[PDB]
Amino acid sequence: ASSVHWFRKGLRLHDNPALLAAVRGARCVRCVYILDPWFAASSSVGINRWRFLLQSLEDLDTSLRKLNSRLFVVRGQPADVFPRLFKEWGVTRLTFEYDSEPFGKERDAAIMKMAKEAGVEVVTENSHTLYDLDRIIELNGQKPPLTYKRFQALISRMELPKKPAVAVSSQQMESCRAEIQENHDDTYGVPSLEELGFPTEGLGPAVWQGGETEALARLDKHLERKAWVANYERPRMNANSLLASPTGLSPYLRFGCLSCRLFYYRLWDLYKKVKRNSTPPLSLFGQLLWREFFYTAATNNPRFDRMEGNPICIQIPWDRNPEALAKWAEGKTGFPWIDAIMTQLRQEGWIHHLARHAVACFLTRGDLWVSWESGVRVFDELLLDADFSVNAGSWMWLSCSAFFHCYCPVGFGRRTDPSGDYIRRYLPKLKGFPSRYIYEPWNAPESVQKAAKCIIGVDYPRPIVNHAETSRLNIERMKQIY
Amino acid sequence: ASSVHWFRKGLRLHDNPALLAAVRGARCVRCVYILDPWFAASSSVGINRWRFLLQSLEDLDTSLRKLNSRLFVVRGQPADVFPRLFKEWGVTRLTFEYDSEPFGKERDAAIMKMAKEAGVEVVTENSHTLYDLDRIIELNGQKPPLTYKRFQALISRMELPKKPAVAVSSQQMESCRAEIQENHDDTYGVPSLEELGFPTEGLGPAVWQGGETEALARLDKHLERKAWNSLLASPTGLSPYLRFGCLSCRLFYYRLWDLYKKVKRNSTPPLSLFGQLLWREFFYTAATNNPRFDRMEGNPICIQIPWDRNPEALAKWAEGKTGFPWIDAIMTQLRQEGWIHHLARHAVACFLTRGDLWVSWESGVRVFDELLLDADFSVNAGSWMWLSCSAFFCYCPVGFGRRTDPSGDYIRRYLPKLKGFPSRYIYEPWNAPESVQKAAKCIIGVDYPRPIVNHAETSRLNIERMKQIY
Ligand SMILES: COc1ccc(-n2nc3c(c2NC(=O)C2(c4ccc(Cl)cc4)CCCC2)CS(=O)(=O)C3)cc1
Ligand SMILES: COc1ccc(-n2nc3c(c2NC(=O)C2(c4ccc(Cl)cc4)CCCC2)CS(=O)(=O)C3)cc1
Repeated sequence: ASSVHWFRKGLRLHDNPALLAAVRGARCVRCVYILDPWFAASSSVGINRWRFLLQSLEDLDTSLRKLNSRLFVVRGQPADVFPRLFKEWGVTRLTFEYDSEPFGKERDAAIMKMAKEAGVEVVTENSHTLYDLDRIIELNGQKPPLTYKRFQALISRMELPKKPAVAVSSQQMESCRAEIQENHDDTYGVPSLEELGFPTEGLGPAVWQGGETEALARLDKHLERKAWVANYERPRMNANSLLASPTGLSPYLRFGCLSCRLFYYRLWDLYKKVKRNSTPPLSLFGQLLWREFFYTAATNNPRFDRMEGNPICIQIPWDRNPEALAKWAEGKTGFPWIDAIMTQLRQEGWIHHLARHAVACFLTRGDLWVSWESGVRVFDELLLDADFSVNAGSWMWLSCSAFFHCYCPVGFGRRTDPSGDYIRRYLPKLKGFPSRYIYEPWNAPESVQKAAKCIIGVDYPRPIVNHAETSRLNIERMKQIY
Repeated sequence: ASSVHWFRKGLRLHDNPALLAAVRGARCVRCVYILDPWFAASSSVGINRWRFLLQSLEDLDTSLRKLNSRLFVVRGQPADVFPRLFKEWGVTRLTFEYDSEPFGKERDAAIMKMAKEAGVEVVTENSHTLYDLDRIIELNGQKPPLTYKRFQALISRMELPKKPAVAVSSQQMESCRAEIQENHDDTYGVPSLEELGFPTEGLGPAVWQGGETEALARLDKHLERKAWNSLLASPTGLSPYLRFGCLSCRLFYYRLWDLYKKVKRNSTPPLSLFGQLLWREFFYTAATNNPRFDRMEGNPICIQIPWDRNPEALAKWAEGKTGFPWIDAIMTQLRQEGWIHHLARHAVACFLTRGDLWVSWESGVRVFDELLLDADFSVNAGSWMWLSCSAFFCYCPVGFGRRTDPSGDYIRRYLPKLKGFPSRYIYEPWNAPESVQKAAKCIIGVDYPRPIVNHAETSRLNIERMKQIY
C-alpha cells in the first residue's frame, strides 16, 4: 500500500495510531504537513505559534531522518493540494489524527469525499483526546454535557482512556521508506521563519521550543519525584509561577507534540509511586479533563466561538469598544498588572491561568464589558496552549456566558507578586517605580515618576478606565443577568 | 403517478403528510416552491424574511440532494405557473400543506379548480396547525371562538392533536427521483439576496438562520435547556421556525409533552404548557373564515375605534425615530434582526395604538408583516386587535424600559448614538442636561429626535377615548 500520513495536530511519532495504520502493510509511507504560508489571506497568527509549529516540523523531520525517511512539507492548502498528491504519489491510503473541532471536522469530511472519489482509503484515529468524545455524547443522551460536574460523571461511568500506542518500528519504517530525491529540501523542506518573511532579527531563543523531543524531555522533568511535591501534592502560587516553567506541557498538548494519553498514564504511575494507593482522584488530571470537557462541548457546535446563535451561550449586550479592545490587546491599558500579562503573552505565547483570569476579566465583566468573543480572537493569535474548543470554552466560562469573581487589576497583581519584578521584567519603562507605586503609577507623586524616568500619560499610559466606577456599573449589570 | 409537492409554508421534510402522499405510489416526485420575483407588485417584505426564506429553501434543496433529488424554485405566480407545469411534467398529483388563512384558502381553491380541469389529483393535509380548525369551529356552532377561554374549552373536549408523521423514506425518494438537467440551477435554483436585488454589503450572519436543520437543532437545544426573559434573540428560540414551517408544531407539541412526563411523574400536563402554541392556534381558528380579519372596517369581530390618521408619525414609529429610546431600540431591533420580545411588541404596539399615537392597529400589522419573522396573517392581526382592545376582550414608554432593562445597554446596542448617556437619562434623554448631552456627543433635536408626543398628555386623553368605547 502507498500511504500518506497527514500531520496537522498529533505532531509526534509516539502514540500515533494513525501513523501505525499508514505503516501496516505499506510499500511506501510519506509523512506530510500541508502548510499555507499566505498569512494575509487568513486570520492573523502570531510569530510564536508559527515558530512553535516550524520547530515541531523540524523535530518530526529530524526524527524521520533517523528512520531513513523525511518529512514532506507541501506548501499550500489541503483541499487544493491533495488531488495532485494522490495522483503524483499514487496514494492508496491516507491516515490522520481525528479533529473533533467542527471546522476541522468539516474540512476533513471534504478531504475524505475527495479521497473516496480518488479510490484512496482513509483511516483516522482519535489520539488527540483521552476519550472518544462521541461516546461521551451518546451516554449523555446525544447532547454534550453542559457542566464540568456532569462531564465528570459521564467519564466516571466510562472505561479508562486508551493507553498510549506503541511507536512505529525502526525496522517497519525502513521497510516503507520513501524514495527521497536530492531536491527534497527545496520542495518539501521545513521552512524557516525568515523564508516566510517573519522578522527574525534580534530574536531570542524561544521560551517554548516546539517539537516532540522537547515535549518528551519536559514530560520526564515534569514527572520527577521532586517536582510532584511542587506542582501536585502542594500547589501554591509563587511569583515564580508567573514565569514559564521548563516542565510545562500545555503548548505541547495543543500541537500534539505530547500525547495526552501518555501524559495521563505516566502521571498516574507517578501517583502510584508517590502514594501506594492505585486510585487517584479525578482532580489530579484536572487540566486534561477541562481540555476534554471543552473538546466535548464544541465538537458539534460550530458557533462555539460566537455569542449569537450559540445554544449554550448566554446572550449579553457587550459594549462595542474597538479602541479599548486594542489597548487591551497591546498592553496599553495603563494597568501595569494587565499590561505586563498581555506583554508576556505577546512576547512568549504563554501566561499563567491566574494571569489569564485577570486579563480576561479586565476585557469582559470586570472592566471593559467587551465581549469574550474579542478576547478569543486575541488569544487565538498569541496563546500557544488553547485551540478553538479550549479557548472559546474558557472565555465563555470566565465571562459567565456558559457552564467566580473578578479581581482588582491593581490589587491582584500586588498580591500575586508584591516585589513587582514581574512588572519590571515585562514593562521596563516602569522599572524605576518603587514596589508601592509600581501597580498604581498614576498615584505615585510626580517626584517618584521623575526619579523613575517614567511620566504617566507620556512614557506610560494613564489607566484607561476607573476600576471603581466600571466595576460598580459592571456588578449591577451582572446582577441583572443573574 | 407524477407528483408535485408544493412548498409554501411547511418548509420541512419531517411531519410532512402532504409530501408522504406525493411520494407514495409515484413514479416521479418534484418538490416545488413558486417565487414571485416581481417585488413591487406585492406589498413590502423586508430583507430578513427574504433571507430566512432563501436559507430555508436552500436547506430543503440540500436535504433533497442527499436523497439524489433537487428543489425546483419556479419563478412566477402559482395561478400562471401551475397549468404550464402540469402539462410540461405530466403531473398526475398535486400535494401541499393546507392553508387555513382566508387569502391562501381562496388561492388554493383556484389551483384545485385548474388541477381538476387538468385531471390532476389534489391532496392536502393540515400539518401547519395542531388541530383541524374546522372541527374546532364545528364545536362552537360553526362560529369561531372569540375568547381564549372558549377556545380552551373547545379543544379540551376534542381529541389530542395528531402526532407528527414520520419523515419520508430516502429509498422511496430514489424511486421517484426527478430528472435533474445540468441547467437546473439556472432555472430552478434558490436565488440569493444579491440576485433578488438586495444590498448585501456589510450584511453579517443572520441572527435567525433559516431552515429545518436549524429548527430541529434549536428544538433539541430548547428542550435540553427546559430540562435543566432577555430582550436579545435566543439561540434556542423556535418561533420563526413555526411561522415558516421549518419546525412542525405537532413535533414541538409532543416533544414538550414528553419532557413534561420525564420531569413530572404526571403524564397529564396542563394546557398552559403549550400556551404559545395555543395562542397560535386560537388566531388561526378565528381568522380562517374571516376574510376581513386584518382590517377594522368590515371585520365582524373588531371594535370600530375612531383611530387618527397620522402618516408622518406612523412613519417615524416604523423607522424608530419617535424620539423615545425605548420604542426606537425595539423598532430598530425588529428592522435589523426580524424578532423582538413579546413585552417589546407590547410596548411598541401600545405606543402606536391606544398608548400614545392613536394610529390604527392595521398599520402596525403592515409594519410587522414587513419586518417580523414569527407572525403571519392570523397571528399578527389577532395580536394587534387583542393588544389594542379591538377584539378578544399599557405601560410608560420610558418607565417600562427602565424597569425591563435598568442598564440601558439594550438602548445602547441598537441606538449607538445614545451610548454616551448615563443610565438615569438614556430612557429620557430630553431630560438630560445640556452638558450631559454634549458629553455624550448627542444633542437632542439634532443628532437624535425629540419625543414626538408628551406621554402624560396623550395617555390621559387616550384613556378617556378608550373609556368612551366602553
Ligand atoms: C480566558 O482565556 C483562556 C483561559 C484559559 C485557557 N486554557 N488553556 C488551557 C486550558 C485553559 N482553561 C482552563 O484551564 C480553565 C480556565 C478557564 C478560564 C480561565 Cl481565565 C482560566 C482557566 C477552564 C475552567 C477552569 C480552568 C486547560 S488546557 O490544557 O486544556 C490548556 C484558554 C483561554
Ligand atoms: C403586537 O404585535 C404582535 C404581538 C405579538 C405577536 N405574536 N407572535 C406570535 C405570537 C404572538 N402574540 C401572542 O402570543 C399574544 C400577544 C399579543 C399581543 C402582544 Cl403585544 C404580545 C403577545 C396574544 C395574546 C396573548 C399573547 C404567539 S405565536 O407562535 O402564535 C408567535 C404578533 C404581533
